[PDB]
Amino acid sequence: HMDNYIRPIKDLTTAEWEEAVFKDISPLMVLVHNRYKRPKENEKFREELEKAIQVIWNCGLPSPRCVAVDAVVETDLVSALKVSVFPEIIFTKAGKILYREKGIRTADELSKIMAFFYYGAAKPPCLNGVVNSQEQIPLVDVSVN
Repeated sequence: HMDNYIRPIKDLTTAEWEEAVFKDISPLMVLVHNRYKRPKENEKFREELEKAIQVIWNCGLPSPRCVAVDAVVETDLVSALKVSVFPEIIFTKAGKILYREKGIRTADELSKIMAFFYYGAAKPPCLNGVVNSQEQIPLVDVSVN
């Protein structure tokens, strides 16, 4: 009721990464994409991810925060997450990692996943048989000369 619309996928940076989580306890998803690694899939992900956010809006709840980080540019961040597959949707909450989605997923199948770790929504089949693990979020050393 207080809110209905939510800012679309924004480009996050290491400089605003710490605050993106530490300062922003709210639910946010980190989409680590790579311009060199899987240049095509990179679009397939954002395509579904974007829609996934809209799907929730209809559900009647304020979707989480969507953010994408460049793996080719933000090498520090990536190294911190220890990600190997790209792109990658690391579902984080309260400055802590919950689950890491590695593979193409539909806006719906995704919405349920994130919503399951946020709004305790239903759990999809693709996720039902996945490997998840909780782990604090690595704080990257940022310098502001």
